[PDB]
Amino acid sequence: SMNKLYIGNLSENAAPSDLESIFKDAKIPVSGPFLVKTGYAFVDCPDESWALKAIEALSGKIELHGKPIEVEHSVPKRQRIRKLQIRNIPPHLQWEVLDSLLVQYGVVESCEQVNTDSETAVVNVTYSSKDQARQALDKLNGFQLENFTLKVAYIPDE
Amino acid sequence: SMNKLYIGNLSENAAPSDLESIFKDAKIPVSGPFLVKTGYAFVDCPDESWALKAIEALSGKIELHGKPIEVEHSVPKRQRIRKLQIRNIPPHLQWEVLDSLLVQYGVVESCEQVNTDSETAVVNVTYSSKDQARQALDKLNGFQLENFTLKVAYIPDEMA
Repeated sequence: SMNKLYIGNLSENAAPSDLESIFKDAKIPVSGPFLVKTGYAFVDCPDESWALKAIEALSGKIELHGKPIEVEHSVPKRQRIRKLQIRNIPPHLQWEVLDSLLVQYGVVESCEQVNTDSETAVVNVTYSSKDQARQALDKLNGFQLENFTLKVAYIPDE
Repeated sequence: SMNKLYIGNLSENAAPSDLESIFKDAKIPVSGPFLVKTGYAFVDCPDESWALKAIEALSGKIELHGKPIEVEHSVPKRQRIRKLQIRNIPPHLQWEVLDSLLVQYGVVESCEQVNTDSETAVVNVTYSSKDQARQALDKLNGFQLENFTLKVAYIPDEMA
């Protein structure tokens, strides 16, 4: 389920062909069509490694019609519960440091490093409850750590 | 013709009587005998609409000897060219939404709605060329739209 992308911050005249070229430029394969709504869209990638590569390569970095696009894991609202992904973690950050930040918002039920060839690290975090993950997302998303800006977003909970 | 069925994922024990009772229970007539090969079978329905009903009622929904059977239009490989059937379209989908998906893969020479007793829609699509249909099938089969999983398979392109 970690294969599906949400594309946000699209202008009203964004077309599938715009998104096709953006993914082609970044050399990201998609396994289905771009479904475009009004201001946002969905596309699937062949696996979670490609979809993470899309997120890392595109979200906040590529502009379409003057607007930086958002590319995020697609998560239905009912599946935004305890699980988060953290991106842009400084390359050699001691896990002791990350833990000291995570536990300020709850008990970390689960934490797993996600393999990636980018300079920076990625980890999935399951907090013990919905309220903990929500506070952690509010406090860690955008948090500046050693001139890196943490990117924190929901991933599908069950 | 589009009343010929391919039945796949059969056990090696499957007999015609197994398939007779399956179609009988699902209230689907056949116009000839079941021809059981090795892990798959062929059979004809009286017309296209019974063949479609077989696909929607039976495919992936009925198990025989522990495996779910698969039911699809029988299309020889040489007849898999420009034409696709799309099933399980969400009932109220704006046709412009479906079209915006279809055109990502080529030029749609024609699109026809198929009658169905299902609440979901079914269309037969003809792309300009074989590579466009093959791309559309690979990218649209299993594609999830408004909580429905599109089902896309070939239909005979006998003329091309």
